[PDB]
Amino acid sequence: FEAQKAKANKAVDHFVYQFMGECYFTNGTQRIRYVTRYIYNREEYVRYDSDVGEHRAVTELGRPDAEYWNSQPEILERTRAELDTVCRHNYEGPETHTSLRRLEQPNVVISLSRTEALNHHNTLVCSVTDFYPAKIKVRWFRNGQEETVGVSSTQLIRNGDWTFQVLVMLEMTPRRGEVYTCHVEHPSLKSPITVEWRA
Amino acid sequence: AVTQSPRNKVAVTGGKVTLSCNQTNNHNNMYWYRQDTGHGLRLIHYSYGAGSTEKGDIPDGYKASRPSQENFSLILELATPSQTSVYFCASGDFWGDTLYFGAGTRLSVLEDLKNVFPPEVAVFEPSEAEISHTQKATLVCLATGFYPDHVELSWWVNGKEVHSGVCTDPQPLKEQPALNDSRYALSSRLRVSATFWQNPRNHFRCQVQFYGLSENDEWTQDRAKPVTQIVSAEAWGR
Amino acid sequence: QVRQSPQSLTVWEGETAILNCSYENSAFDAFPWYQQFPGEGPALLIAIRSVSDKKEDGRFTIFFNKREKKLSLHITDSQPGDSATYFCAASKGADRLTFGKGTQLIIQPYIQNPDPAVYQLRDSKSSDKSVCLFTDFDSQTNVSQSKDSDVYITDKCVLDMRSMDFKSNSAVAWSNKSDFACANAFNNSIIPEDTFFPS
Amino acid sequence: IEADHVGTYGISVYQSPGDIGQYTFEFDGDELFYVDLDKKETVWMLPEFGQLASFDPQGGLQNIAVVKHNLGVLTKRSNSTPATNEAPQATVFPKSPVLLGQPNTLICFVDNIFPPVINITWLRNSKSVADGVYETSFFVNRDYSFHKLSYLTFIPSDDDIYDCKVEHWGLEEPVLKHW
Repeated sequence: FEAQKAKANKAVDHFVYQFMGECYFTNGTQRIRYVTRYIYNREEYVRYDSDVGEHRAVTELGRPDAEYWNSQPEILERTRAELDTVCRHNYEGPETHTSLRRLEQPNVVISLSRTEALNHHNTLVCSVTDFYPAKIKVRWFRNGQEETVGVSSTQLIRNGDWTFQVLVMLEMTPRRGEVYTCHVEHPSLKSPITVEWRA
Repeated sequence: AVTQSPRNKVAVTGGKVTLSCNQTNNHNNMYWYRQDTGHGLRLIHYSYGAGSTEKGDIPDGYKASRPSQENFSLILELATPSQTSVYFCASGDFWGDTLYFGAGTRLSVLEDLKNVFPPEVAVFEPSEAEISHTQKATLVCLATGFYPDHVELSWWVNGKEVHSGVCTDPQPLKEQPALNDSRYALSSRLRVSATFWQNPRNHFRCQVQFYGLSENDEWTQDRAKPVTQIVSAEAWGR
Repeated sequence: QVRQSPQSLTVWEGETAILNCSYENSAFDAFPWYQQFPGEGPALLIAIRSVSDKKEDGRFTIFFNKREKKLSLHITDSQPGDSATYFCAASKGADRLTFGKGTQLIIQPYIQNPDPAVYQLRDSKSSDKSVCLFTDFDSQTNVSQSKDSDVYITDKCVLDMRSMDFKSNSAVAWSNKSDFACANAFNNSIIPEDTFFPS
Repeated sequence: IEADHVGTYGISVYQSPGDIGQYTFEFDGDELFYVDLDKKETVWMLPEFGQLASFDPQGGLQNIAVVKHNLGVLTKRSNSTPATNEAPQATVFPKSPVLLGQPNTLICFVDNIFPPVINITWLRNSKSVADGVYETSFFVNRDYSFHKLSYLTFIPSDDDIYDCKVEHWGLEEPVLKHW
């Protein structure tokens, strides 16, 4: 499946320029919104927005381009069609068969932060790692009851390589007998994950 | 506008040929094609702006160069026979629906250069029979024994170029079709009324433009150096 | 790869010329046709995007067919000056074009008053040298090359004496044998028996 | 701004002086690929995506030309207003949980990069380590600054204190983030 790109229009007659086309999908492709943005030194000066239907100046720099691009039917029609030829095409194709089908499973390991001593305070970490995609539920239990006091998780940590990571700490005191279980739920899992640590 | 130079070149093998293209349209992209019977229009190199080039489908043998938005050159470092062709420049806008082509450059890359001959031209006078049966009078021009096939044949009546009543052969023919260096012949018709052919104040001239050796090439040979020249033949009304 | 057929095509004046084209890559979406007259560069003529099944400009229309990946240029009521070479290109997401091999098109004039005849012309300068002229035949009758060397025959060719409503085909044959004559010069080709042989 | 998925096709970036360019595709935060402007091929971050999808790199190379033009035009049109340099911020963290003697990967997340010219290097006990360094490309932020991650593969031990050296015009002296 081949991917198409948004086509930068040509400007009319250290410094940083950036141009991007962005595709905003809601409920698959039942709602698609399309924005292209032209940025010069962290300031966006023109913009196509499919809700609006035509390039509009965001700043004073942007009037020349917007008024002209809108005047050429070959230019304007090219940009409007990018909602179908870039956004919808891509999602129905490339994305549907790659990222949208990606399911990488959580690696769940429990750890005690300081050597065990019954009737003494320690902290248990449940490292949940190498997963995709991001929607993940991670809860702690002592003996079957959800423990919410003394629990702290990291925010979702984006690894940068199409995997995510989250670390959930529990504060506790191991009594003799008790069972602590990390309870993980993730779309790549048939049934949830429970990992136990016998005190 | 898109203007190529040269429009016609004759080079020897191992020789350096540089075709260049200029461009008045402020177009950003430029392209270089070649035309050949049996292959069509084949993209050699191309470019999106000064200082950048991109390989086309048949970039082997050719080196491109775009030193300017306006100008895009195609460089043939070691010219080989298989590069004998018609070369086309084009230009267009970023993502452009439309290409704008130049006129073309006929390039012959030869093996020996001694194979070059200018055309011999004759003009054959209307038969009396054609005249007294159709009231029309047909003149025939023969351009013969020339090589390469770089000619432009045009008719001139009393010193003004004509196109009405003129028909020239689509392409030249090989006199000895068994040779790959074979010399060519081409022919053309100009038809007028007998009322006009009988009037002896009227002259009819057949002109052939021949693009041949550069005026500064090495010619060590017996016959006169076969340069670019106008060869004509004339007929007087009777 | 883009493929057109036939390599060369011959149609009577006034008939509709159909020029076929078809393409491999289904990712293509833009299909401009270029028209090349002899001695000139090709020039955009008419074009279609793949969201559409038909584009009609003047006497030229393109019929498109995405499912069969086949493409078609119709020229109605063809005129003699429509004769040229016609290229089919294809574009994908507005990147560079890929042209086909090109189709040659010749438009044969209808012949009101066909009066085939073979005339012999002497040279203006050196009376010793001679040429035969087959002229005034019907565009239907086909002229073949000589079945030998030392005898040359050209292809048919239409001259328009526009000062009168007068069109005409004609071919030239000449030699250098001393035993070459006009009566058998076109005995190789097809010749209407009402052909006039003067002298 | 509000959706389920956000694909950003055709992000192009161009800078002056020096003529620097980056062309990439992202989806839901992650880089699908970048076009190598020198080797003129599409480099997919996940190989297994490349075997199932593709992208004509000329699409990138053309876009970069357009931008290069637009930057040039826009520089003049604003009386050459230059970029305010920002101070960037490093964050080191392991990719896996640390187990002594088992090979892992250290990740340096560098954010608020602007302009996207940045030297990011790794120290181990204050000496240059480059064992299996992979740098990602500049990712875009909603405020048009950039982030970028380095990677260092290492074997964890006790006798190793790792640093993350980051150099940039917005920093008087180079900032080190310890781990």
